Amino acid sequence: KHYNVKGKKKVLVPVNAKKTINKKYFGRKVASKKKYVVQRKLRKSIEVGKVAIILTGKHMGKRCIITKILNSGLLAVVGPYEINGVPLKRVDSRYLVVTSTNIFNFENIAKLKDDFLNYAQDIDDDSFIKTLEIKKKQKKLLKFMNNVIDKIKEIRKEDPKVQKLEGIQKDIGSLLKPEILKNKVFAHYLKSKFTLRNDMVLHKMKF
Amino acid sequence: MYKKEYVIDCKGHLLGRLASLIAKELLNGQRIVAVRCEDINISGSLYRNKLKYQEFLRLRTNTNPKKGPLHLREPSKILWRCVRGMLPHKTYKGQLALKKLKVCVGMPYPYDKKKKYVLPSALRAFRLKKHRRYCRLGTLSSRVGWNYDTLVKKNEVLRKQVSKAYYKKKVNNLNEKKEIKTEALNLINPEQRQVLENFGY
Amino acid sequence: LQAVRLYEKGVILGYKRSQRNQDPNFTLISIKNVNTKKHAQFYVGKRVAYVYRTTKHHDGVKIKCIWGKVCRTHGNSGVIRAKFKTHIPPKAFGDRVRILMYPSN
Amino acid sequence: KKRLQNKNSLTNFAVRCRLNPAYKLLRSLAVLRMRKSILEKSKNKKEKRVQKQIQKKELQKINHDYYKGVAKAVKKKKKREEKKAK
Amino acid sequence: IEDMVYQLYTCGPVFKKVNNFLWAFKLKPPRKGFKAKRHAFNEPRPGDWGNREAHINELINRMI
Amino acid sequence: AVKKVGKIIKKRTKKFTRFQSNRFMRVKPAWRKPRGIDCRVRRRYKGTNLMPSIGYGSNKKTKFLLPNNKYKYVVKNVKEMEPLIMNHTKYCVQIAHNVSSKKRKQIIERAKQMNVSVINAKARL
RNA sequence: UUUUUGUUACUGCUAAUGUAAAAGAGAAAUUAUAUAUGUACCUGGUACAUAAAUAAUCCUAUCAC
RNA sequence: CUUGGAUAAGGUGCCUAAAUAUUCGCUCAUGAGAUCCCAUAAAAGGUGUUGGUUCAUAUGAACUAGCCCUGAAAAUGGAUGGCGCUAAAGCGGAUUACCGAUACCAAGCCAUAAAAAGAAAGAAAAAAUUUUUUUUUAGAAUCUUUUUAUGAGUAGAAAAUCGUGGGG
RNA sequence: AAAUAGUACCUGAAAUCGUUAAGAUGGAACGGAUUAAGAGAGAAAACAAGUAAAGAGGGGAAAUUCUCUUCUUUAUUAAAAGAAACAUCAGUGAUUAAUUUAAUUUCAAUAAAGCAAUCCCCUGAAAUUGUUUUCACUUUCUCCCCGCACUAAUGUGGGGAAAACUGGCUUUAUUUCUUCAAUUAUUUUUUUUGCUGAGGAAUUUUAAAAUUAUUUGAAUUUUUCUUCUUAUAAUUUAAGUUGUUUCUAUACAGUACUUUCUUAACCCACUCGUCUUGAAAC
Ligand SMILES: [Mg+2]
Ligand SMILES: [Mg+2]
Ligand SMILES: [Mg+2]
Ligand SMILES: [Mg+2]
Ligand SMILES: [Mg+2]
Ligand SMILES: [Mg+2]
Ligand SMILES: [Mg+2]
Ligand SMILES: [Mg+2]
Ligand SMILES: [Mg+2]
Ligand SMILES: [Mg+2]
Ligand SMILES: [Mg+2]
Ligand SMILES: [Mg+2]
Ligand SMILES: [Mg+2]
Ligand SMILES: [Mg+2]
Ligand SMILES: [Mg+2]
Ligand SMILES: [Mg+2]
Ligand SMILES: [Mg+2]
Ligand SMILES: [Mg+2]
Ligand SMILES: [Mg+2]
Ligand SMILES: [Mg+2]
Ligand SMILES: [Mg+2]
Ligand SMILES: [Mg+2]
Repeated sequence: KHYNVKGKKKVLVPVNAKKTINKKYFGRKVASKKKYVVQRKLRKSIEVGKVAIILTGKHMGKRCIITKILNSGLLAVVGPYEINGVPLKRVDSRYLVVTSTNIFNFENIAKLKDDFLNYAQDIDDDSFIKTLEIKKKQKKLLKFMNNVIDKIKEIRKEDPKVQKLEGIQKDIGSLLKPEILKNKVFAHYLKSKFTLRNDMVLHKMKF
Repeated sequence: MYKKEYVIDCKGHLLGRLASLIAKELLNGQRIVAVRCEDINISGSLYRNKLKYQEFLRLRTNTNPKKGPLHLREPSKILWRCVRGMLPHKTYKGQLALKKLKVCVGMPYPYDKKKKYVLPSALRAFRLKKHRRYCRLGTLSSRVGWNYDTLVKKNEVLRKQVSKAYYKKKVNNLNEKKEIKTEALNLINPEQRQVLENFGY
Repeated sequence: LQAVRLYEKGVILGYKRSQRNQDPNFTLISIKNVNTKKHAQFYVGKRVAYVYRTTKHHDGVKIKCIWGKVCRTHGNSGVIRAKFKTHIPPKAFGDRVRILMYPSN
Repeated sequence: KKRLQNKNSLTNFAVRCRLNPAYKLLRSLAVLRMRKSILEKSKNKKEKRVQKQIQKKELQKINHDYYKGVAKAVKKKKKREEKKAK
Repeated sequence: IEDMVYQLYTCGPVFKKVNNFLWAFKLKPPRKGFKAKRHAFNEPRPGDWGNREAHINELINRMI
Repeated sequence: AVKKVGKIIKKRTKKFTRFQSNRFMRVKPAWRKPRGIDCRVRRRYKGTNLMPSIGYGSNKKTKFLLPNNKYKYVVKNVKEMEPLIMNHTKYCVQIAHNVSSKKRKQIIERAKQMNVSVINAKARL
């Protein structure tokens, strides 16, 4: 669906109404009365094979490769774990800086786009939320401060969503690693992280 | 103003313009050390400025001169007082700002081996037309009883000799390193040399 | 050689004021390499963090943060007006802040 | 009635057409002739020079004469006063 | 609303009624300030208080 | 300043103290309106005590609610709390100051059976 | 005058923390302003060279085990 | 009583928020000067410097008015508000940007004034599997819904409200 | 019963003084606004209905059946709320980059061909507007003579020549080599961003309007936003904010959250009452 007012063509997707409130002078009702909503329209530099820099999490400073636009606005990246230490991961596009360099512009690598795109199809948005029972299992362990840590790490390893996602991660790494290592300077560029040095001002930079 | 300390030599600067730029820096929070305060300049004839100091000398508490205006006359304490009059030195914050300034006559040890900066927005050469009259602070303060103008000059002579020897050794070192640099450029893979040449390194 | 930076440095000046009145709803910030009005506009949506230390432990740690936003410029020289969630105390008027780069564009 | 948000009558298309039942046609016609002319870069705009040759030559002599006359009158006044001052 | 726009822009037969129907307009201050409300528009100084014939549009677009 | 928790808004929390009550101990802190020429508080000089006015009033929809988000009702015996069985979601009870422990136990036990909350059910235990 | 762990029955107590400013907080000739500095030779002079939007620049930093 | 935006008067070297802004002239003071009320100065002079007018073969004159100077002496030590300022931070203009109210504009809430109405009454949602469980299911006339504009106060006047000893 | 009811004997306030503890302290002290750092208290909203197995009670109804509830454990299970981040819409602003059609003596460039030499588009000086006629108005990196190196000038002072490179005008076809400006009138868009979200319609949050996809007919502007609700369905841009994740948290008062005191900072603040034109008043 879409609507077109003054030549704009906003796109519509369904949305559910949840919150309830009080009526004026008899029983209650739901607040929201809408049935569709407008989509997000990411900015015009997010493409499939581009490299980027994580800015916020445990992997702040590290570089990665875009993999998919995930139907809920945010997007999945790998900086191939075999090369970098960054697994399949979902990030908000507002916590990334995207450079102008593309993996599939190297003639050594540009021939593998289709086998990359066939693997990326199975990447899903629901597979990233951990189920309630795993939460319950991890949170029962608070009732020695080193056995609990690996015990938590072990409950995670047995979640079938984790195993499914790990399989695809391994397949991508196996496909794409050997060709990357042939470009020495590029592999070194991927293995290092980005930092700010004095004498670069961030409103005259390009990156 | 994002540094632990700035060292200024005041040779050739005008007193008011320099004092107005030090005070705002101090208020924003920045240690400042000023050296060679005896070479500061003022923008009138020497006689005219001596008249002004004479007027400053004749005001005192009538009943008890121990109180009241204290007539400091070392060339660095004068800059200290001129800066103090551009700050709100009667609040706690403005008294903190005043304690972050250090002034010297000549150039003592810790700072003779540091890097000195200037402020072009206050230089006499850029601010004062060439047919106007000006005086030197050391001469004026010697005329009203300071008595150490000759000794600091004698010390500065030796300081400049030691600096000249240091500069000689440094220039030799830079030449000897440049030759090594130009030899090592031929031992690098062509791609690194080409990317270094493209950006002029 | 460790602990990458990923922000630009700043210094917190006083409040938004006139002579004799205060208005502590807004606060003035200076950014290190920015000294024109047109270059200050570049930063007009970024998040601002003010980090300081305490002497007792509070939630296991001795560091806490107050969060803010960059709202507009302050005229011809690269000062900016910022708004925080609580009011910044006056005992901070030369201290350090982080102009982050999170809401990236 | 309860009062609601007062909607922007100019930039909100539904209420703009609510107040003016003729705005849709006018805006559409303007968009049509806007797209036509921009599509005619390097196909049109070539003869507009021809019409420049057509009518600016027609108006040029009249304008030139008018301003020549004003300037000559101002000069005659100057000389007439300078002769009198002697 | 276009009928009263017509009747206001030209002194139509219905002007007293249309004009009297409206509340007095309440306007913002101008976005770049005045010059000096003390002095007149036609004075050789910065001033504001005269009859500015066709330059009123520019001013009241800055306080609309 | 303004304090807001949920939908309830308080426009001010500090009290209004009587002018000069910090300097003389014969002057109590309870607010009295200043009358008298040359006062500097009656004339609204800047930098002194403020006066209370009708502007600080509270929203009519949330004027007497506690942080509990209910109204308060004070009871003196078991029978006085009969009307609360019909409106047990909009009211909470508080026990009066001069009732004995034996009476308080009964009141608390009935309030529990009615599903109404008690503000101060820990006194004289 | 090395290091490890910490400063999370009762009498005032008898174990014990601070910060107006860390996130590469990098940078030592001198001199003039209708001109300067270095080298060589005479006793300031002569010859040659070098800077001249000179911090709008140099240096330093990721390659683990 | 507040949140945000943009101004007036006046200002943008530091004290102090915002120009050591741009573009033309003038001025050197061995007691310079610095804008309403406002916090004093004259007659008379200048071979200081800058423009203009009128006479006499490329010098000699005579006038005119801007800044500066002489005229200009009082009692505790002192005041362009202070520091200070001469490629002005002074005097006369011009062009832009900026800072700045309890005044202006948009939105919320309190009270006051006026207004549009009301004395006939019936099921809404969510959670759990086509049956259970929660919340509500209103009608007090000086009352109940909703809408717009407004709010300074001595002497003085009125209404509503809070508390004290006794009585039914 | 009670002696902190011991005869100056019920209760036992304030002024004033003692003891211990915690703070502050450069020629007064208190105070208003706003926050922060400490210390003391706190669960009535500031998480979990219900289910299941016991154990201890207390009621109701038809001395045995059913039924309702309050506490204690044990182990199982939802829901709801507040805050932060991101996105969508609406209202009100900042910021940058453009645009249709017209007017109003605008210009500039690339081929070729030409016209006049103190001469040209202009401007000046003489002989009420229109017209006519004379004389002046360019410098070149060229030449000649005098001074013969004289200049601030890698040139120069005085006097003479030439030329149309430069400058101006005319024919023509050109406009991505390059220009197509400026100011008004009238129209249409765009980059990055701050603040706000009142209300909850038992029958006007309806009607209408807009949108999208099938249609019933006519125009014209001749078209993937062309018009005219001349037929049904849906949607919102109409008819004042909605959604998704995370945290608080698998808590029962903890250093977190609410609150009251204490002490700093930044800005501000003369002693009340009275008579008086006028009071901080020597
Ligand atoms: Mg502006
Ligand atoms: Mg103005
Ligand atoms: Mg007046
Ligand atoms: Mg209160
Ligand atoms: Mg009075
Ligand atoms: Mg405001
Ligand atoms: Mg300032
Ligand atoms: Mg004579
Ligand atoms: Mg002043
Ligand atoms: Mg000033
Ligand atoms: Mg009143
Ligand atoms: Mg009595
Ligand atoms: Mg007893
Ligand atoms: Mg008794
Ligand atoms: Mg003493
Ligand atoms: Mg020819
Ligand atoms: Mg102060
Ligand atoms: Mg004061
Ligand atoms: Mg009177
Ligand atoms: Mg009298
Ligand atoms: Mg008085
Ligand atoms: Mg007196």
